[PDB]
Amino acid sequence: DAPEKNYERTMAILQIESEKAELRLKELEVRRLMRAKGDGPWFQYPTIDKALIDHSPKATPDN
Amino acid sequence: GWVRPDLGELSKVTKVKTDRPLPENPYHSRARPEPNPEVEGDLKPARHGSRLFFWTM
Ligand SMILES: CCCCCCCCCCCCCCCCCC(=O)OC[C@H](COP(=O)([O-])OC[C@H](O)COP(=O)([O-])OC[C@H](COC(=O)CCCCCCCCCCCCCCCCC)OC(=O)CCCCCCCCCCCCCCCCC)OC(=O)CCCCCCCCCCCCCCCCC
Repeated sequence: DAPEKNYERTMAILQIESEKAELRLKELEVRRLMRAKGDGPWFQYPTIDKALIDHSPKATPDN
Repeated sequence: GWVRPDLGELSKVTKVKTDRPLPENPYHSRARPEPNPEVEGDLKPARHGSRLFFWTM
């Protein structure tokens, strides 16, 4: 290989691997924040569906 | 002059004209929590793949 080719190929490798490393660090920080706060699309543990509630008039009024 | 109701009449659901207002919050409920943001946007591929340690795809 030419030194130019190896040099610029090394630069492409370094850019790809540095971008992957920054995305892994951001992924760790995102997972930490979403587990702590629960406001993201991850760590959404189920609650009861409110569509199961009967909203009809019952046999007694006070409900 | 009173007529006794037939079989089935006293079990009817009738309509009532009232002057009192409809209760806007009869359960005395407070404000519901704001929902989480939904997903939106076009789904692009993962940047440089899985990024699992050395896999490039
Ligand atoms: C226009 C339409 C048509 C277009 C057609 C174009 C194609 C034309 C040619 C057709 C053939 C194409 C073949 C696929 C492309 C080349 C893939 C490749 O070599 O990846 C390099 C891959 C990464 O190298 P690279 O330089 O970064 O990328 C070059 C390319 O860009 C690689 O491209 P990439 O970056 O996209 O690669 C993606 C990713 C790149 O890889 C990664 O991201 C890294 C992780 C790789 C896995 C590491 C696993 C480590 C632990 C297990 C070790 C296994 C034990 C060793 C084997 C024991 C003996 C069987 O690969 C994977 O994730 C796949 C996993 C590895 C399988 C590779 C394909 C094998 C197909 C044939 C299998 C035959 C048996 C092979 C041996 C079994 C083990 C593989 O090399 C290695 O990891 C080293 C191992 C070599 C892989 C096998 C070589 C394939 C050809 C073997 C033929 C001879 C077989 C002899 C008989 C059977 C064995 C006894």
